[PDB]
Amino acid sequence: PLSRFWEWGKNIVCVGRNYADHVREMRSAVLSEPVLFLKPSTAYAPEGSPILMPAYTRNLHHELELGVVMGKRCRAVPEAAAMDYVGGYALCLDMTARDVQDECKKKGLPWTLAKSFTASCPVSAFVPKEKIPDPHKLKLWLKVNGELRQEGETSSMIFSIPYIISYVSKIITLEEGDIILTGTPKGVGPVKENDEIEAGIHGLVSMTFKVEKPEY
Amino acid sequence: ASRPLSRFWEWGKNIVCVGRNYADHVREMRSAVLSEPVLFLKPSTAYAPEGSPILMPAYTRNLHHELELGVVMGKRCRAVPEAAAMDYVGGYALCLDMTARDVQDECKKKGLPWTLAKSFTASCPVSAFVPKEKIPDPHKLKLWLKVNGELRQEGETSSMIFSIPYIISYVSKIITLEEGDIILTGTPKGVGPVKENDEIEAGIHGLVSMTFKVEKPE
Ligand SMILES: O=C([O-])C(=O)[O-]
Ligand SMILES: O=C([O-])C(=O)[O-]
Ligand SMILES: [Cl-]
Ligand SMILES: [Mg+2]
Ligand SMILES: [Mg+2]
Ligand SMILES: [Mg+2]
Repeated sequence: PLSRFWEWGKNIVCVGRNYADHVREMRSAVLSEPVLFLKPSTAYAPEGSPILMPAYTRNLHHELELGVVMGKRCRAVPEAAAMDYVGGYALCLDMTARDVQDECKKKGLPWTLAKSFTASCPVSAFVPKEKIPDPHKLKLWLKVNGELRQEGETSSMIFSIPYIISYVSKIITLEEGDIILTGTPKGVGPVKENDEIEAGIHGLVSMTFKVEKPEY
Repeated sequence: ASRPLSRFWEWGKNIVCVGRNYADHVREMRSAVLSEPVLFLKPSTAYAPEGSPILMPAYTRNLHHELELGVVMGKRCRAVPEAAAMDYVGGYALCLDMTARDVQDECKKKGLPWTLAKSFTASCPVSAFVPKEKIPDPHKLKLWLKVNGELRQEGETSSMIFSIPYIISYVSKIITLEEGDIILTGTPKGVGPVKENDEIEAGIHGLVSMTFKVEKPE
């Protein structure tokens, strides 16, 4: 079932630079097409699993994002058909080792250690598509230890969800249960061991995660 | 329930790739080896088993072949020591890390992800599964690759800068590996372009071979 998509889904695709105010806080520039990177299936941390800090970062950031879960195999589809391939949604955190990412960008290296480590994708319960007639009218929020740190409106996305789906599908075929993370609004920032993150989509879902270090 | 490793590309979730693992490839790229292997990812839909085409992306004019040994995981592998790492291997496959090299040069220059260069649909042509029992030492293999009958790449897995047990241990500490995940262990020298309708043949001497046609989609 899609209600447990993180258990069997193979691929995670992430969009970068999709909120103008996040682009500004990063001091980057918006390109003509969305930036894409990948996370492995073992990046998923469903509720009840910890956010795990990698030992090689001293600057682990939260990033609040809407995930789009695919309901059917999606290969090179037009924008106008792209929503037909969506099964539903989930709220994700694109946990990011920001210090590692800065080095990767500077040296022209892959973004893997910065973005694609174990438990780098905390994920909410699945929200069926029927509950979200317009994914560009959602409000996202995130708290650390009870204090609000990120909020965003999906109406602020530079690239629309039907564009993202179509764009990704032409580069990488998407299977049933693959997710696309659609980028973070402004307000990214560090977390430390034992922080409690609470996050949600207003009116639809919330989730709580503890930041931990590996006990192995 | 469980599915056979003989068809790992059909159900396996993740592809992890090592960069800069053969000194003579590093030289031809004019790069440098770091203290640790470079890692990048491919999606499950990068897999092109025999009988499927290599698909050229529309956005490249310089699609390169890269000949690599793949290590297929047989058991869930989380943060394991080097000395235990081979216990987690199920077997092997020969892969091509198809690379849009023009796109990769731009990505490096702009500090962007290597995704469009490395991680597109059909970017991982893959041989038949070779069970671990047939390869007691994966660092004593000879790899070869032909384009239209002409030899273009050959390599010896003894030349790997980082060993397979090191790579598995290193990767497992960063990214937990599931049963049926593959690790591509890097290319020897001789990478080069292919064009539409080229025939690629490749093999591990004495163990496996495979043939792929280069096509454009639909
Ligand atoms: O680059 C990113 O990850 C983003 O914009 O969310
Ligand atoms: O960087 C690479 O792809 C390699 O060395 O195989
Ligand atoms: Cl990358
Ligand atoms: Mg995957
Ligand atoms: Mg992000
Ligand atoms: Mg390679």
